[PDB]
Amino acid sequence: DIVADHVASYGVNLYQSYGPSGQYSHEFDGDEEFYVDLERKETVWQLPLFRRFRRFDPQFALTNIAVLKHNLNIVIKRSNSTAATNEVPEVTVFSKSPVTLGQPNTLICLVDNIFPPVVNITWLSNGHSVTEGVSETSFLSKSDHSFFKISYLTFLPSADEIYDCKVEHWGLDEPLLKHWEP
Amino acid sequence: DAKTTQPNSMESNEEEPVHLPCNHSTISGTDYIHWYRQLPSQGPEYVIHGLTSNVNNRMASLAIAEDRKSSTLILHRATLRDAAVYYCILRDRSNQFYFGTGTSLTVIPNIQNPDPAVYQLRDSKSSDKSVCLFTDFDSQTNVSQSKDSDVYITDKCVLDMRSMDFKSNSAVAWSNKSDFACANAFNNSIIPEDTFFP
Amino acid sequence: DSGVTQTPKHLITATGQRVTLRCSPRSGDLSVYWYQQSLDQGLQFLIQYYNGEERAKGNILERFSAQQFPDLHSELNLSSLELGDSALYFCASSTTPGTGTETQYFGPGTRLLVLEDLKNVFPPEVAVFEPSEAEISHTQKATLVCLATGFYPDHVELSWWVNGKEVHSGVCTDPQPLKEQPALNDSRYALSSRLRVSATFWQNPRNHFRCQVQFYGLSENDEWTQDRAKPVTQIVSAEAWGRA
Amino acid sequence: APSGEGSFQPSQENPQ
Amino acid sequence: DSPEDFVYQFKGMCYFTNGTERVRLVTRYIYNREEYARFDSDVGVYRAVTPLGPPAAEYWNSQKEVLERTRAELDTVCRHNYQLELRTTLQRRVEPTVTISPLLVCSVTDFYPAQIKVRWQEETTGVVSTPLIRNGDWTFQILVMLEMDVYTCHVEHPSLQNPIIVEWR
Ligand SMILES: *[C@@H]1O[C@H](CO[C@@H]2O[C@@H](C)[C@@H](O)[C@@H](O)[C@@H]2O)[C@@H](O[C@@H]2O[C@H](CO)[C@@H](O)[C@H](O)[C@H]2NC(C)=O)[C@H](O[C@@H]2O[C@@H](C)[C@@H](O)[C@@H](O)[C@@H]2O)[C@H]1NC(C)=O
Ligand SMILES: *[C@@H]1O[C@H](CO)[C@@H](O)[C@H](O)[C@H]1NC(C)=O
Repeated sequence: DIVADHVASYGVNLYQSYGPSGQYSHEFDGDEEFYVDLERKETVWQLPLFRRFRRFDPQFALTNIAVLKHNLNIVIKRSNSTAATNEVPEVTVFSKSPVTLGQPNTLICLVDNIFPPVVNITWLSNGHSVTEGVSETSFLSKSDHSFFKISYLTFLPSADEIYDCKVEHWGLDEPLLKHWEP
Repeated sequence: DAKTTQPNSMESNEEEPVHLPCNHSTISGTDYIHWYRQLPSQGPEYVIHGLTSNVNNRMASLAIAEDRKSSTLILHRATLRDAAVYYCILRDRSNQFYFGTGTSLTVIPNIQNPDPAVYQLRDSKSSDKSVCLFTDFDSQTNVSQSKDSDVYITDKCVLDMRSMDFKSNSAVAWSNKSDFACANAFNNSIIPEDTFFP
Repeated sequence: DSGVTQTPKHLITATGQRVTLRCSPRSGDLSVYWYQQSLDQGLQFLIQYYNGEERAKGNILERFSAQQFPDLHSELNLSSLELGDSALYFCASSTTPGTGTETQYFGPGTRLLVLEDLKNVFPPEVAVFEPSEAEISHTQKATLVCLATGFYPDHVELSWWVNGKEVHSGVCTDPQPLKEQPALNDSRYALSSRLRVSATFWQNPRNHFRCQVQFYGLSENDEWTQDRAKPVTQIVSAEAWGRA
Repeated sequence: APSGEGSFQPSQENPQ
Repeated sequence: DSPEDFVYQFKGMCYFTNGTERVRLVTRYIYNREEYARFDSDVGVYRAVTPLGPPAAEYWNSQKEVLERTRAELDTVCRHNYQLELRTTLQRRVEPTVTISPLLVCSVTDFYPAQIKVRWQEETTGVVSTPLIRNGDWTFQILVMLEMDVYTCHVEHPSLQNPIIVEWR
C-alpha cells in the first residue's frame, strides 16, 4: 500500500472477454471525473465545471483499450486460460439527504465488491420495476482490484411507497433485494 | 493540435556545424519534440527526440529551450550526405504524425584549389557526338541554363574523390547542332575570368 | 534499411483504373501507417491499422481504402484514379499504436503515376563520353560523362560500374532530370552523370567502365497498340574501355 | 482553449 | 451455471503529497484481480509481482523507448494533470446542509471535499457517528447521533469562513 494527500487514476482501463466489453475513465480521490463512451467515441465529464474547463481526447482511450485487448489475449495463453472468480457483492440503500415527505430526494444504492465487472442494478417501487429517474456511475476501481458501482433513483417521499434495489451478479445465487422505506 | 514552424530552406558549408531551428510556442506539457529526415526520393527516417532535457546521439544533438517554446537540431559537422528535408514534429501518446513542410538543407563544399575549365568529350561509340564539361569551378560560381532550345545544360553537381581528398563541381552541356562549340557553350552563365579553354 | 518492404516500387496506370499497393511491416511490428507525398500537398497521413483493425484516419478519400491481414501486412487500394493521385505512397510500421518516444520505420515507397494514356511512355537512350585529353594533361584526372535521353516518365536509376563492380566515389548524378521540351506537359527527359578517375586509371585499356540506366516503365500485363517496341521496365547501358 | 488532459499508456505485451 | 470471463485492468496511478513537492506514479497490469507487473517511479523499472510478470517486465525493461516514456509520465501525466486539478477539482468547495431531526441526529449532507469535523451547554463524550459517506456524485455525507435546554450542533468544513451552528429549542 501507498499513502498520499491525493490519489488519481489517469486512468482506469478495463477490457474483458464477456461481450467483449471495455471501460475507460479517470478518477480523483475516489470520484470519477469522466468516462469515454467507447461506442460513440465521446468523453463524458461528470461535473458542469469539468465540462466547462477540461478536455480529454477520446482517441487515447480507444487506443489504450485496443492494447488491453492484445495484452489479455497473450496473458490468457500464459495463465493456461485461468478464468475470473465470481465475488459476492455488498448492497446498501440510503438517501442522499434527510427524508421529508413531499420533498424530492435521491435513493443511493451502493454495490461493492463487484467481480467480474458485469452487473445488473435495477429499482422497484411497490414491487414493480422503475426506469424513470434512474442513473448510475461507471465501475469505480478498488485497491483489491474489484469494483464498486453506485445507482441512483430520484423519488418523492410518501407513505404507501416502499422501495427496493435489485442486484443481479454471477457471484450471487439469487438476485439481491435491498429494501428501503421511510 | 499544436503545430511547429521552421525555415523553408537553409544553406550550410561543409565541415561546419548545422543548427536547424524549430518553433513551437503553443507546445503542451504532454508533447515530445521529434526530428525526422528525408533524402530524395527515399522514405523519412528518424533522427532524434526529446521532452525537456538536451539529447545527444550518434546522428545528432537536440537542444530544447528552457520554456520549451523552441528547439534546435544540431549536426556537429556538415557532410554533403546531410543535404535533406528535416521535419520537426510534435508527438503525444498515440496521436498521428504531422510532417509539415520542414527545412530543405543544402550543404555546399569548399573547393580548396579551383581550376575552372571547359572541356570537350567525344562519344565512345560514335565520334560525331559531343558533350561539353564545365568543371572544377568554385561553389560561388552559378551555372545558368541555355538561351537556346537545341542546347541542354545541367545544373552543378559535386563529386567526392574520397582517397584523393578532392571534391569537384561540374555541369554538362550538349546539343544536336554541328556548329556547337564548347568555347561558347556556357556564355549565358557567369564563368570565372581565369577559366581555361583548350 | 528500416526493415519495412513495399511493392510495387514504381507504378504507371491510366485514369479511372484501380491499383492495390502492398506493404510488409517489420517483424514484430503490430501497427501499419500509410502516407502520400505529392508536390501539391506534401507528406500527408492517410490511415493507421493496429492488429488488423482501423486505428487512425487522416484526410483519406472514400475511393481510398486499406486493410491489415492476420500476418499484419497491409494493402492500400486506390480506385477511380485521377491524375492528382500521382504521388509517392509510403507505408510505415511501429511496435505499438504509438507513444511520444516510439519510432516509425518507413518503407521505400511506391511511385504511382496516373496518366491520360500510356502512349507517351518511352525508355531512354544511353551514351558514354570518353575523357578529354586536354583535362588529362591539365589536371591529371579523367571525367567520363553519361547521357540518358528521351525517357518518359522520370522513373530511372543511373549507376556506374568499374570492372564489373558498382562505384560511388567520384560519381555525380543530376539530382533532378531535365525537361527536353520545357513547354510541353508530356515532355521527355534527359539525365546526365559524371565519373572521375585518375589520368593513369583511364589510360589503362584493361579498365572497363559502364553507365547503367534502370528504366521503370510499362508492365508485361499492359496492352500496347503502337508499332514501336513496348516501353517495359528495362536496363539500358553504355560502356567504354580505357585508352592508352 | 482548454489544455488536454494527460494519460498513461499501457505497455504492450510481447507478441513473440 | 455461469458464463466464463477473462478480465484485464490497466491502472495508471498518481500519488500527490504536500502540494507539487512529492509526486509518485504506479502503473498496474492486472490479470483478473491479480497484479502481475508494475512500474513504481520510486523504483524506476518494471517489476514482476507474480510468476505471470517476468515475460512482460523483463521485455519492457529491455526497450529504451518503453522505459523513457514510463519515466517521463511523472511529468507528462501526474505533474501536467495536477495543474489542471489546481484550477478545478482542488478549488471545488461545497458547503454542507446541516439540520437536526429527533436520539437527536445532526445530518451534515452534500459537502466537498472530505475534511469534516462535527461537535455537539458544552461538547459531550458519548456520541455515535457514521463513517464518512461517499455519495458518488462529488458530495459527501456524515450523520452524528446523540442520546437525550438548548442543543447545538457545531460543523467545521474548509468551505466555511465560520463554523455553521444549528440549534434545537
Ligand atoms: C513541503 O514542500 C515544501 C516545498 O515547497 C513548496 O510547497 C509545496 C506545498 C508545493 O507548492 C511546492 O511546489 C513548493 O515548492 C518544502 O519546503 C522546501 O524544502 C526545501 C528542502 O528542505 C528547502 O530548501 C526550501 O526552502 C523549502 N521551500 C519552501 C517553499 O519552504 C517543505 O519542507 C519543510 O519546510 C522547509 C522550509 C524546510 O524546513 C524543510 O526541511 C521541511 O521539510 C515540505 N514539507 C514537508 C512536511 O515535507
Ligand atoms: C443482465 O440482464 C440480462 C437480461 O435480463 C441477462 O441476459 C444478463 O445475463 C444479466 N446479467 C447478470 C450479471 O445477471
